[PDB]
Amino acid sequence: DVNAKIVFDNDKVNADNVDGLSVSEREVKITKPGMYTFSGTWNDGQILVDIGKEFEAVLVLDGVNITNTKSAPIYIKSAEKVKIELADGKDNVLTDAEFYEFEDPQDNKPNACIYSRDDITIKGNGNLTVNANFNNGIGTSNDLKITGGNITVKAFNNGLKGNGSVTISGGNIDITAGADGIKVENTEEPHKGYVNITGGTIKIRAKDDAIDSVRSVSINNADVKVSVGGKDVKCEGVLNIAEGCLGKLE
Ligand SMILES: [Ca+2]
Ligand SMILES: [Ca+2]
Ligand SMILES: [Ca+2]
Repeated sequence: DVNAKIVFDNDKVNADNVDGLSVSEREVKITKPGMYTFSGTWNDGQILVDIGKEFEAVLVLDGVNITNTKSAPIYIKSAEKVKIELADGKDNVLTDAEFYEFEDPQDNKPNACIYSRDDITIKGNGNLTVNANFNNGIGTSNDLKITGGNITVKAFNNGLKGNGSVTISGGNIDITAGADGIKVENTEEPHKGYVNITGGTIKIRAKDDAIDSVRSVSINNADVKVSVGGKDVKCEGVLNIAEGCLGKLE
């Protein structure tokens, strides 16, 4: 596995020469499994991960500020799973474009500031601010898991979108969304279509629903406070919500 360091200096990039890693004008492209540690400010770019469905990568955000004037700061085209680690004590900021440009205009992905076609896990005790101006904040077509982090999401559309599922087991999470705070869609795959919150401190301000899930919502051992225009929890399936967990944002 690779263990590479990438340092941004506004309009310069200093990267280890390693297998499968390339740097182009507005792109850092990862094609081999391993760990990739990012730091510094990048004026305009995308971290593109395309390593195959049988391989994993860790992106360590070690004090990075990435803006992308055309698209998503992080786009995972393929992976078994990508873990995004928020380094302790570091401030990370990701800012995407108001309107995405799709080089092939028949594409409509990526459609979130952090977008993945595959499982994504966010972890660590560091800080992350996601400024999502186009559509969703953190999105995946499969499973989103957050196990830690001081995470702030500002999204034009949905805050966290995990088509398969969304799991939050830790972290201090602050979501502002123009649609749903947390949204899940999958109707078919066994034991998907759920939102499972088992820890953390969560604040959701949503114009529509705080949590919009298809088959299940479970909340326990967590502090979830919401202020919404729609429902605190919208779910066609089952609700298993421990008392004293879900309340009003003051
Ligand atoms: Ca997939
Ligand atoms: Ca999965
Ligand atoms: Ca909704």
